[PDB]
Amino acid sequence: ARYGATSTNPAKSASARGSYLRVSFKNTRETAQAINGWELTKAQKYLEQVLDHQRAIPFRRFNSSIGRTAQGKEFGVTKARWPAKSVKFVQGLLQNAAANAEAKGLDATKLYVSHIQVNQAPKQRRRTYRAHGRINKYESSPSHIELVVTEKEEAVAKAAEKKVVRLTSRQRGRIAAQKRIAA
Amino acid sequence: LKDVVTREYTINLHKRLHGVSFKKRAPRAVKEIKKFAKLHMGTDDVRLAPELNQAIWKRGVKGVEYRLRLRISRKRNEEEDAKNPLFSYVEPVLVASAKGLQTVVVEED
Amino acid sequence: ANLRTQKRLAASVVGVGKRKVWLDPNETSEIAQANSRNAIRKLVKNGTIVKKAVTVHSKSRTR
Amino acid sequence: SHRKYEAPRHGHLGFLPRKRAASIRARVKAFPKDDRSKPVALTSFLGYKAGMTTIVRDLDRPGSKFHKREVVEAVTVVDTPPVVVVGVVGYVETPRGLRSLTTVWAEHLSDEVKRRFYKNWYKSKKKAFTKYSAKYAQDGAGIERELARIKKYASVVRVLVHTQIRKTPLAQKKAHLAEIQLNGGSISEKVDWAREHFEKTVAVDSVFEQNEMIDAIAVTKGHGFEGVTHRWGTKKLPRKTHRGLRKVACIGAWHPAHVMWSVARAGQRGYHSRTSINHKIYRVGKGDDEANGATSFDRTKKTITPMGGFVHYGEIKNDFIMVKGCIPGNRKRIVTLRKSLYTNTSRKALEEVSLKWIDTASKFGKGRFQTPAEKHAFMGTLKKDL
RNA sequence: GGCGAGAGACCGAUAGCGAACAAGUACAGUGAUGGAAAGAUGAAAAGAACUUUGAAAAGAGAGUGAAAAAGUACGUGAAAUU
RNA sequence: GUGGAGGCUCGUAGCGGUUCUGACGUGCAAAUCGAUCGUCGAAUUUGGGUAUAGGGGCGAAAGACUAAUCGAACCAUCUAGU
RNA sequence: UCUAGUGCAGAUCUUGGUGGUAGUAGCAAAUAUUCAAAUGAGAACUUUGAAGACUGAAGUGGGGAAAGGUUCCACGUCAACA
RNA sequence: UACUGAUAACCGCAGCAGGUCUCCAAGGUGAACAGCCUCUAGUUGAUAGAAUAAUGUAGAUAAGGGAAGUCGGCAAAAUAG
Ligand SMILES: [Mg+2]
Ligand SMILES: [Mg+2]
Ligand SMILES: [Mg+2]
Ligand SMILES: [Mg+2]
Ligand SMILES: [Mg+2]
Ligand SMILES: [Mg+2]
Ligand SMILES: [Mg+2]
Ligand SMILES: [Mg+2]
Ligand SMILES: [Mg+2]
Ligand SMILES: [Mg+2]
Ligand SMILES: [Mg+2]
Ligand SMILES: [Mg+2]
Ligand SMILES: [Mg+2]
Ligand SMILES: [Mg+2]
Ligand SMILES: [Mg+2]
Ligand SMILES: [Mg+2]
Ligand SMILES: [Mg+2]
Ligand SMILES: [Mg+2]
Ligand SMILES: [Mg+2]
Ligand SMILES: [Mg+2]
Ligand SMILES: [Mg+2]
Ligand SMILES: [Mg+2]
Ligand SMILES: [Mg+2]
Ligand SMILES: [Mg+2]
Ligand SMILES: [Mg+2]
Ligand SMILES: [Mg+2]
Ligand SMILES: [Mg+2]
Ligand SMILES: [Mg+2]
Ligand SMILES: [Mg+2]
Ligand SMILES: [Mg+2]
Ligand SMILES: [Mg+2]
Ligand SMILES: [Mg+2]
Ligand SMILES: [Mg+2]
Ligand SMILES: [Mg+2]
Ligand SMILES: [Mg+2]
Ligand SMILES: [Mg+2]
Ligand SMILES: [Mg+2]
Ligand SMILES: [Mg+2]
Ligand SMILES: [Mg+2]
Ligand SMILES: [Mg+2]
Ligand SMILES: [Mg+2]
Repeated sequence: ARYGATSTNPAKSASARGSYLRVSFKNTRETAQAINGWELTKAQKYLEQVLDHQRAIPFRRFNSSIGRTAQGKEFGVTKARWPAKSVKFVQGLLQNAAANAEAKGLDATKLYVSHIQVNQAPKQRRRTYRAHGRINKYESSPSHIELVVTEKEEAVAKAAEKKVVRLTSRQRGRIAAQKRIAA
Repeated sequence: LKDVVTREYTINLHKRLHGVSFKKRAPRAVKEIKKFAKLHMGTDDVRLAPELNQAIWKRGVKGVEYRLRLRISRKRNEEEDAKNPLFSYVEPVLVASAKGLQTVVVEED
Repeated sequence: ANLRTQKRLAASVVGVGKRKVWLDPNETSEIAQANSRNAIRKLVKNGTIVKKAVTVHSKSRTR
Repeated sequence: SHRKYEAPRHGHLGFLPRKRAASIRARVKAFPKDDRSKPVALTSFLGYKAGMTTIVRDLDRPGSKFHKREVVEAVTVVDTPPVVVVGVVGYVETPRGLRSLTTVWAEHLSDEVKRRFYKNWYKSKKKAFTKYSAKYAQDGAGIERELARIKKYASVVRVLVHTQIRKTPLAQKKAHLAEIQLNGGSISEKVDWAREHFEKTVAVDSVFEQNEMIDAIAVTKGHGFEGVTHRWGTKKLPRKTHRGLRKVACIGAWHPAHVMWSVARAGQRGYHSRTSINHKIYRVGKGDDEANGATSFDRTKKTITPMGGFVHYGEIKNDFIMVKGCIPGNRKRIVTLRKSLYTNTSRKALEEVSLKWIDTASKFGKGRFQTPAEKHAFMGTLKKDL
């Protein structure tokens, strides 16, 4: 409950969330942004292809000193990877949201990922043993994922504000003179 | 799609394992046989007979035969159908030498 | 399934090591119900567990 | 302080940046100066390097100790199937360089050359020059006025030619296409020569002749990322060097507080475009001919090809150029042969070369024999024979 | 100091005794000794029956409550950081 | 010829720790790994028990060792020492 | 009006928390794993079978002393640890 | 009075290549509980897959010369029963 910021109709929307999931925050963020705004079946097909290494997930932000591949050309980048675990969590949540939409009674074919956000969860901390008798941290950086799918509506509306206009007497007289000499 | 066929092939492993690490020869022979079957039959589901595994490992890791005669049988799948409805079963063929032989279809007898 | 303790009991019963004990793979349900040395003995009698053939070390070239 | 002992720079700085060439076909960055008196001819040619072999010849060098004596020399063979002329384009001079104004093409382009305009030919409507070819069939309208434009302008003229790759043993199927300058006279005659040779073939015998000096322009063999030692020829540090000896020890002084461009650094070795000059032609051989490997002294009917074929290339069923020595590139690589730019008399570029013998023994091993008949005579009947 | 009482222009959970809590506790050290952290759902558990997706955790609904922008990671819920 | 002495000798187990000034050097390790080496029947190695306690011990002697602490240990107090 | 434990940017300040570094260094000693089936939501790692290998009796075997203290055995079982 | 007795049950902050007392001890080669192979017994554990650039660590080979290298024959080779 109390999802992130949305601009959508909750009646034409369905939601899913997964908290305290032991999966890399940095990889899940990229995996989510790879399907933000996407049609749902297209996204599911894409993620299956990512698992089968036929397509890739573009890494935009958490990408330092990672490798390159040809499967980034699809997105205008060179740095792309195939985060299996994040993909599987994300498509589980997509399954959940699609089932919730079917229960709400939605079209099931006009659905698109209108919202998907990943934020950090509390660290799960273990120890690393280093040289010279030292102890460092070894933390998992888990993820909360929330996503909202929405039905696509046609063009929204028109008929903007009244657009009141204030004229000086000089401008009114100019308009009157032009309307007099012309038609 | 169609074609539940069975065939007998000869695989040259000497050229496929050329230059390979000795403790990875036979393991790579397994994978190259799977790739051979996926090439010839179009099946990513490739099940090997343990008799073929024994034939591969009969001389240890770094003693794999230069040539191996295989019976690859494409079959219709079962098992609560997976992504692919076909799988290739690779068995060995008992023959004196696998040299001189060319590919032959096998009859459903 | 899990037949570690069955193989252990069978070794102790047959008087050999686990490297000899042979459990048939087609009677796993019959072997997993075996929780006792007496049942292991029954299964050794009926052929579900057999000791093994000892591995030979011939002294022929030596001779 | 000053270097204890003097030594020269390791490497040549005018061959930088030692980077990969932009293409696999090296481009001619200079053509011979034009004399507008001689007939119209190509200044260059396209071929594929097959391999190297061994030559014997009687040397004519008066003053040497080997005058009128037999020497053994290494040659490289370039398979030169006839090129096909498809197109010309005129270049006019400007204060910013030579600029092309028009490119006229032939009516019928072959598949092997229109494969050069596709990256995926197996899935295409092939739709290439399908409107330019309909630009013909009205007598000469959109073509003759372009040619007249090239005549009215275009101080420089170049013909577009492509290779007949299907005549080679290579499995590439995609022809190499290149601009080659014409160095006759009368740009009108240049372009008329081109128009007459459209869709038609030009052989290497019409371009090169024996005892002629030429330049070979090719991309050289690639060797990937290489360390400073083999890339630049620097000294190996001694054995008891921590953290590696196959390095440069000092890569600069404290000031300038930077690594200088002139310091040897690891990187790409090979696949640079190189121009190698003054390689004498020792034979221009035809493919409508057996005894290509025969001479006035051998007189045994044998082709230029060794027993078993040129390693990694194949046969020389087409024409060929046997040129002295070693040229850049490896086997199967496209080579651009170019006429010399200066007149080299030199008492060595004028030596008339008369071959005595050509090695046609196998290059796949220590070849004992030059011909299967020789093999059969030496060895006798075998269990295979009857 | 012990037992029993009454007070304060004292401190208010990084304060005040080390200790507002199963504190001289857990834990460390051969040992003498050393020595923490840690309070607050709500008036009341009324602590989420039931449906559905999912292997399950959970989710989406529904429902309780004045309020789940109070769900035993629970008053308010800052900043860094995301 | 016999015999089989030795703080003899080659060389294992073992005890030690030369050289590579090798590996490692945010290590497997707050001293290790590998190879090369000294020695290997005795002034040998080693378990357990026992004695010696801080201006004191113990020292085939390096100011070495005395629980990762030694040209005077560790703990608390004097002590919020100056 | 009285009163003071009254105002923080620093003190290699104290305690707690959080970043960039960075999905980076790295998870490479000890010869070596492979095939099938079963189980299961899910198997490079669980079990069985088959094969290939090692320790090679101054053993990766079978037992013990010190030390540990239930780690033994079974059943169930995977949120954390491995 | 179970059990481990150690590349996971002890001590080293830990499931650390370290340390930690002892008994039994097969066949062959061979002087030999040396090294190498094997039987009994026990393991098959150590994150994996794909490639094979540089630089490394460990192992090696090199024509002709033969210490000219370096503070120094360091290292390696040669010798070897
Ligand atoms: Mg960078
Ligand atoms: Mg890196
Ligand atoms: Mg560590
Ligand atoms: Mg430690
Ligand atoms: Mg190789
Ligand atoms: Mg000078
Ligand atoms: Mg100097
Ligand atoms: Mg060179
Ligand atoms: Mg050094
Ligand atoms: Mg050769
Ligand atoms: Mg409220
Ligand atoms: Mg509240
Ligand atoms: Mg709260
Ligand atoms: Mg903030
Ligand atoms: Mg020793
Ligand atoms: Mg050492
Ligand atoms: Mg060192
Ligand atoms: Mg290092
Ligand atoms: Mg004693
Ligand atoms: Mg002194
Ligand atoms: Mg000490
Ligand atoms: Mg003070
Ligand atoms: Mg104050
Ligand atoms: Mg502050
Ligand atoms: Mg200040
Ligand atoms: Mg600070
Ligand atoms: Mg990495
Ligand atoms: Mg490492
Ligand atoms: Mg147990
Ligand atoms: Mg007892
Ligand atoms: Mg007992
Ligand atoms: Mg015991
Ligand atoms: Mg023991
Ligand atoms: Mg033991
Ligand atoms: Mg311990
Ligand atoms: Mg301790
Ligand atoms: Mg003997
Ligand atoms: Mg003994
Ligand atoms: Mg021995
Ligand atoms: Mg490891
Ligand atoms: Mg010198």
